[PDB]
Amino acid sequence: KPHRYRPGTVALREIRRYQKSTELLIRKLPFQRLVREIAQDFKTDLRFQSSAVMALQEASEAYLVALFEDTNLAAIHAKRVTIMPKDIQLARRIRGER
Amino acid sequence: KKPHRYRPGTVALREIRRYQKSTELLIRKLPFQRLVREIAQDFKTDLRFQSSAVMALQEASEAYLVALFEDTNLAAIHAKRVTIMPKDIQLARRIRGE
Amino acid sequence: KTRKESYAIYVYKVLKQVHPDTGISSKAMSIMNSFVNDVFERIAGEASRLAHYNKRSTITSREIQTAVRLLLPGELAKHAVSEGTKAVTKYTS
Amino acid sequence: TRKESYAIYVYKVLKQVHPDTGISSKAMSIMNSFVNDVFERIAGEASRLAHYNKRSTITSREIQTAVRLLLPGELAKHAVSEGTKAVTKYT
Amino acid sequence: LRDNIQGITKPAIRRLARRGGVKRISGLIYEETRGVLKVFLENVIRDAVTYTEHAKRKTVTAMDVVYALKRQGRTLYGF
Amino acid sequence: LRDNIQGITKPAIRRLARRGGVKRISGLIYEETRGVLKVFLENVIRDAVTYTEHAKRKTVTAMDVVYALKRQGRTLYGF
Amino acid sequence: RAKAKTRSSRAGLQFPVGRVHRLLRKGNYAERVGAGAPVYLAAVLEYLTAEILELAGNAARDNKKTRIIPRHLQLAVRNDEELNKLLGRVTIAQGGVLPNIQSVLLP
Amino acid sequence: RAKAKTRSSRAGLQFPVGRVHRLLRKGNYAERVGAGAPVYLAAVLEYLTAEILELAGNAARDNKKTRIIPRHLQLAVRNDEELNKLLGRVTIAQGGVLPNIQSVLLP
DNA sequence: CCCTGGAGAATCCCGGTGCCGAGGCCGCTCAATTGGTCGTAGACAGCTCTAGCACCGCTTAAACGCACGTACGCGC
Repeated sequence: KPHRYRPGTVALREIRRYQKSTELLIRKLPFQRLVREIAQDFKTDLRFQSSAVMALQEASEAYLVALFEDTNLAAIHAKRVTIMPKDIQLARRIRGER
Repeated sequence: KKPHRYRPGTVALREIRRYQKSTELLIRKLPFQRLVREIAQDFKTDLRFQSSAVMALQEASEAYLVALFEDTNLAAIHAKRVTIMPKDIQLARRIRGE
Repeated sequence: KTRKESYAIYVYKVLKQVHPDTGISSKAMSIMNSFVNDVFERIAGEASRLAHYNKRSTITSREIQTAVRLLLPGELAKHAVSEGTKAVTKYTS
Repeated sequence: TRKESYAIYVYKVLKQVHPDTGISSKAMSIMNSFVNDVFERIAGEASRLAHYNKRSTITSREIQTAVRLLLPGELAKHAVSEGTKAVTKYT
Repeated sequence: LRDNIQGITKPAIRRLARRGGVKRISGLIYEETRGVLKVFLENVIRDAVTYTEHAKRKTVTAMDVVYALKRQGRTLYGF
Repeated sequence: LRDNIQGITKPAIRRLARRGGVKRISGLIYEETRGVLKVFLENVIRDAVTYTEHAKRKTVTAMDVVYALKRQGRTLYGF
Repeated sequence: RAKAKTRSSRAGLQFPVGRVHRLLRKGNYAERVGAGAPVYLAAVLEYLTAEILELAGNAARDNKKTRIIPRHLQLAVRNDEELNKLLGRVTIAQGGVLPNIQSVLLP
Repeated sequence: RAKAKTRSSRAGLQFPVGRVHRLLRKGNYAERVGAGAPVYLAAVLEYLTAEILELAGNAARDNKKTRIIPRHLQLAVRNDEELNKLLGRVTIAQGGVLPNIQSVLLP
């Protein structure tokens, strides 16, 4: 029989692992090409340095991690453990973003 | 004979409408002014405040608390509730960064 | 007495040029003066920062143009650029 | 060309408290960015403070006022005491 | 001056929540709101104290209150 | 360059929430997370575009992104 | 010398160009201030003032009022989504907030 | 021309007083800059640098590391309460967040 | 238990007072305006050379998808 970890045990293990390790969670090129297509709407002949994409990626993830922390706290506030899109919308509204 | 006996909530909604379109300062002047003096007396004694200085503090504190209450109220419907809680404020301040 | 710098009258001429039938109270006048003053430091502070980042000593028309693009968002900016551009061309001519 | 940085000065500060620990280049860049970012906040607040009272100069009191305005809690008082001790030793 | 934190009365906190569109207000909200207002006032007035002390003035003006609110991203128009 | 919003894959969004302490992730979270990431990127990169345009440069530097994030109160250390 | 025509009329503007230039010089921003910078600054401030006042006048006409009151200015700022994001961190005295009610809060 | 002794040594400091004074002059902050203003600024910067490095070294010792890495700096800033509020609006690269889990998320 | 008629009370439209803050006028004076004059930041032209852009092997950890069930969102 398989070990069959209960739902939450591996999720907690990823929580412990990623909160002490500073490896970059989103991949470089899939995030890099997203910058190019976003900046293409503003400038067609535009270039980005390797550190320029690097600076954008860590800032975006730390904003997303901080948003996920506020999204998670809203779930326990709403008697839940699963994050919801309406929890995200509440997080942006309280922070004044949207 | 029978009293009118308005149910809870309806007059509160009426008070919401009568005060959202209103302009006058909800907090009384002297109780807020006396609170300013005792707070300032812990930082510096023999300190005075101008009448417009207390007026400027009063509107800013009301608008900050009203905006906090809107985030407090919007968290209640997010938590499937209509009554705000002390923990609802604590979630709002944490998400706002306070 | 002492002349205190304010935009009390200049907001009034703007109001009549877009709405010649309404007035404005002094409390709303001070808010508009505060609004004009607060935006003034934000653009000038952004323009001062923009010149400092490029190691440039003067603030030109492009400095304000970049400052209002950074601060004013979206369609509100593009009219401000359009109104700003038409002001410089009229001033130079 | 020559690039202005705070790499060496932080290193001497590091050995003055823990001579047994080093620093990395990525940590140095964050430390250089931290000191630079705080520099503009205090100088910017001091520039605003001088502008408010029509003051054409920035003194030690200008920096002192920006410290208690920015740094919260006991951190400001320790920074004020450290600056006061440095001012007395300098003057 | 003591026990002035009760100057912000329960209907006053109730009226403030009515401006924010709050349906119902719990009994423990008023104590928490008073503490939040006390913390917020303890930051703005202290910042205004340093602004007033920097000007060699003994009375806090409304202009220093504006600067105290502006530096924390809560700028107030109309003074 | 099209359909690059899907480059932020589902495990990549999953790893972000695990760093944030999220235990359970809904299936509609990834689409919402992509939207708020697109909105956040459409502000910072556009701000860096104006910084790069004003600097008489055709390549966006990390230094321009530093001021772009700083002006929105999101200053980044380490560039 | 010649006639002392103002720079606001030369640029077709109402806001004072010279006042903006003087505050830019005395505000400790840069060593020098360009010629077109106060003209650009005056146009941006004038358009922002005109857009707010026009929306405030529309709000004043909504509640059949002739005189602009600070409630009208607050209503004008928050209703416009461009002004709302620009003045998101801005407190307006004697303005209140938007009179809206949540959908589930209605009777 | 007497002996050239730096103002940092006169004030018992390691941060450069003259460099701080120079950036204040060309930073377009004020028309004049006092003598004690760079002394006070460098002393505050020295104390903030020393306090952050002190907590970073303590965090490095907790992780059995004798070199300061950006994770240690992030842990040092967020653990200390006044540093957390001061740098609340500050993003730190290669630092992550604190390894904390909510009570109800525990098994 | 749900649909509909009548009446209690807070709110909305309207006539009269007036008053006190807002609109308009007079100086006039100090800050905006005119002309000249240089030090000098800045736009422009040529060199370059160091880093980004585009394509290629590859391999391998990262990612899409399907089967299953039990913690959990949601209805009452």
